[PDB]
Amino acid sequence: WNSNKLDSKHSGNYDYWYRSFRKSKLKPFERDISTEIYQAGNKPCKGKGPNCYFPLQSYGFRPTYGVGHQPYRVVVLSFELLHAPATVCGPKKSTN
Amino acid sequence: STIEEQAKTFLDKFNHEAEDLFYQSSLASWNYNTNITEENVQNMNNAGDKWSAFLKEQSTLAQMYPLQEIQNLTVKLQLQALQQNGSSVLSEDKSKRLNTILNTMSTIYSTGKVCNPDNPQECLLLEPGLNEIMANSLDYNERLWAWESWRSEVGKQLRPLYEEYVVLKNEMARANHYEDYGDYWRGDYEVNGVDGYDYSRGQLIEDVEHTFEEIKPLYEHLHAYVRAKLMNAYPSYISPIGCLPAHLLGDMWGRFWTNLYSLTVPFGQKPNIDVTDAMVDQAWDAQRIFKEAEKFFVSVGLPNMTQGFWENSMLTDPGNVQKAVCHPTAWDLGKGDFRILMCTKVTMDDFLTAHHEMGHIQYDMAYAAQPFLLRNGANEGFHEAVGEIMSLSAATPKHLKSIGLLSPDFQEDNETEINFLLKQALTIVGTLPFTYMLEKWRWMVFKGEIPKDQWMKKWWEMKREIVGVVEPVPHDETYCDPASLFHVSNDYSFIRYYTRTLYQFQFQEALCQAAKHEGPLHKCDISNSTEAGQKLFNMLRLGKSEPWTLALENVVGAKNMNVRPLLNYFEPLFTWLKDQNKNSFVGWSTDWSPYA
Ligand SMILES: *[C@@H]1O[C@H](CO)[C@@H](O[C@@H]2O[C@H](CO)[C@@H](O[C@@H]3O[C@H](CO)[C@@H](O)[C@H](O)[C@@H]3O)[C@H](O)[C@H]2NC(C)=O)[C@H](O)[C@H]1NC(C)=O
Ligand SMILES: *[C@@H]1O[C@H](CO)[C@@H](O[C@@H]2O[C@H](CO)[C@@H](O[C@@H]3O[C@H](CO)[C@@H](O)[C@H](O)[C@@H]3O)[C@H](O)[C@H]2NC(C)=O)[C@H](O)[C@H]1NC(C)=O
Ligand SMILES: *[C@@H]1O[C@H](CO)[C@@H](O[C@@H]2O[C@H](CO)[C@@H](O)[C@H](O)[C@H]2NC(C)=O)[C@H](O)[C@H]1NC(C)=O
Ligand SMILES: *[C@@H]1O[C@H](CO)[C@@H](O[C@@H]2O[C@H](CO)[C@@H](O)[C@H](O)[C@H]2NC(C)=O)[C@H](O)[C@H]1NC(C)=O
Ligand SMILES: *[C@@H]1O[C@H](CO)[C@@H](O)[C@H](O)[C@H]1NC(C)=O
Ligand SMILES: *[C@@H]1O[C@H](CO)[C@@H](O)[C@H](O)[C@H]1NC(C)=O
Ligand SMILES: [Zn+2]
Repeated sequence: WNSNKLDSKHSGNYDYWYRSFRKSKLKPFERDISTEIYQAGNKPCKGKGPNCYFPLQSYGFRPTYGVGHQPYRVVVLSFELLHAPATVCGPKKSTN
Repeated sequence: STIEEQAKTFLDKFNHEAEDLFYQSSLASWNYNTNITEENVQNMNNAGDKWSAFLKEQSTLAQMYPLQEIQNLTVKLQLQALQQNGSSVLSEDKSKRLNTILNTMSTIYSTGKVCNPDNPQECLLLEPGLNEIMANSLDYNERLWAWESWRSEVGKQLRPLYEEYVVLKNEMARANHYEDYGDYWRGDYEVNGVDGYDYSRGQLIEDVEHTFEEIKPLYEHLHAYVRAKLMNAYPSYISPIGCLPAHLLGDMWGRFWTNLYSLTVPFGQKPNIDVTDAMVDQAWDAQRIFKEAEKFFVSVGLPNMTQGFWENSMLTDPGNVQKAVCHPTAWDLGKGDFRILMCTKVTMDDFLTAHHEMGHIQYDMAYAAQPFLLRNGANEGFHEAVGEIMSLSAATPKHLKSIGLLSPDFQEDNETEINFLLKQALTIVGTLPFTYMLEKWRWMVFKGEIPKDQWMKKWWEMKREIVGVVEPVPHDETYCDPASLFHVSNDYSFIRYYTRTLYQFQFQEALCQAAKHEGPLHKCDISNSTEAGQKLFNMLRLGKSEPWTLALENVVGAKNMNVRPLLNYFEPLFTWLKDQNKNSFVGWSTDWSPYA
């Protein structure tokens, strides 16, 4: 759902980052928090500056962007119907 | 490591930085353009400084990858655009002198004013003064006086600066491994690479020459008709067989001949079409005009306007509370922000300008999916052409009659059509020789074929050979006539207009033929046609991702500039001109001069 009214600022809600670069692939349901500098060449990597990059880039939310740039909050409820124990609780409509 | 991957990563970083930087710059420019405040000027200067510094810094990091190792045909264009030395080829003193001379020329042209002789308290500025004299005065001596004066004070004071400007520009052009600065401008049309679609820089000159060699008879007949018609306003000042003097053309330089409609009208008894009265009787505002334009554009299958467009864009001037500059403009701020800025009043001209700018906006919205460096026109001519085809389609009597703005019994006759064709001709066909001549002179100067002491001897002969205009008074080497123009004093090309004029009629003919039109071209409407909408969209959405030849082939079907539609659009006008001037003198001679 759209969240313009609470996730934007005139100067910019520069509080959301996203991964852009990686010398590898991911696997399902993996979380990575690595902040190590990213290598692009053969040479040893020492901080930002030349080809070495920080593998985190930020968004630029502003209140007057178009629909394709405004934030949508996505909550992925991946309930796999196999929680066995405690699974099957039931709303159990009841009558008189 | 695989060099192409490293280049791709650099492009990925640049794309994400440039978007935000350019958005900030555009938003600051928009806010400054709406209002007027000194601190807004300061903010715009700071934002432009940041944008320029970011671009200059990001250019340096791109020089590590040589261009010769790339096999992708897509990242190659981006790298070629970024790898170009902007102004770093020159030395620091060279850049200082160049910026100094450019700003000096701009300021000198900006603040030009003229004082009437023997009246020290009576002075007029160029735009506030000489334009009104040239455009709405029937006098004779005053026009000659102003024409001599403005050139006399401007050219003699601007020639020496232009000499050094040319020298430094040529120095930079040779430094950037080009031939001359004319080659630098010609390079915009260059496409090298893919086989079957090569276009060398030198082919454009030959194409222009060959294409112009065909319309000359039509221009000859139209010029003969104009000279015949002018005998009623200037009985004792026009040569019977000579060329038309340049001081009686209704403009300071002679770019357009529009101001002659009321003097050369074929059948002046019946007035032209003006739909103002019905517009007033229904209490029309800007909202209705813009929603009508939206309905027309959606009629062919194109998308609508964005929800934010109706909210963030101003349509009428606020008044004395604020202070803006009234000039129609479609803004592409990026990231889904498109706005239109125009001061609107209920008149047909603004009703057409609305379509022009909305077509501009649709073209901007077409190629939003391409990378940042690729988001522009195929070349420097497609943009206004796509704008103007809609305007040509939307002002025909059939379209106005259908949409209910005109009487349902409105009988269209074959008497107004000649008037409409002449009105269109005097503003479209009468300007091509001027552009061609000016570009030819400029390229000859940049190449250097004309010695410094023999400029006028060729300049005034080219006028007689192309435009058919002869100077009214003798001139010496002190004068510098061409520098007086806006696009000559400022660094700007001029060959865009010829390409636009040729492209628009080709597009119109293709769309009309694919739209199942019956009859001559001048009575065509592109409405109600998905056949003509999908064809246009296949060119709109490409952007700069493909060579312009392929983009043209998806619409026209031919990969080269063509001239047949320009002559086709004027078939009945050509027939009438042939019929009318059977008993007159054809052609112009350089024998009569008013001073001798
Ligand atoms: C030149 O380089 C660009 C950039 O690497 C190449 O672009 C890539 O083109 C392929 C199709 O040929 C795209 O593949 C498809 O991507 C979608 C997801 O976007 C996926 O669902 C499809 O299964 C397929 O993999 C690819 O995304 C695209 N890459 C980028 C970054 O734009 C281009 O093909 C190269 N041109 C030539 C002539 O090789
Ligand atoms: C783009 O423009 C078109 C044309 O203006 C918009 O079409 C709109 O379509 C809806 C849905 O048909 C129309 O609403 C109503 O539909 C019912 C039938 O479901 C009908 O009985 C009503 O009489 C009415 O037509 C709506 O009026 C129509 N036009 C307008 C002015 O919205 C379309 O929604 C626009 N969409 C975009 C993406 O901008
Ligand atoms: C402008 O671009 C040229 C590209 O040719 C740069 O040329 C280089 O010149 C230096 C010094 O002569 C050489 O070390 C490089 O190998 C050249 N590069 C190439 C690709 O030929 C030139 O330096 C640039 N000027 C700037 C950026 O100020
Ligand atoms: C061109 O577009 C107009 C847009 O209105 C079409 O007009 C409608 O046509 C239908 C045909 O049955 C009429 O019932 C409507 O009343 C018309 N609406 C009007 C006149 O506003 C027109 O038909 C289209 N051209 C052709 C040849 O179909
Ligand atoms: C323009 O100026 C007016 C008055 O000075 C102000 O009310 C308005 O907010 C300004 N525009 C913007 C975009 O700030
Ligand atoms: C219209 O057509 C008739 C056909 O005879 C022709 O005589 C006339 O000159 C045409 N044009 C005008 C302006 O009436
Ligand atoms: Zn335009």
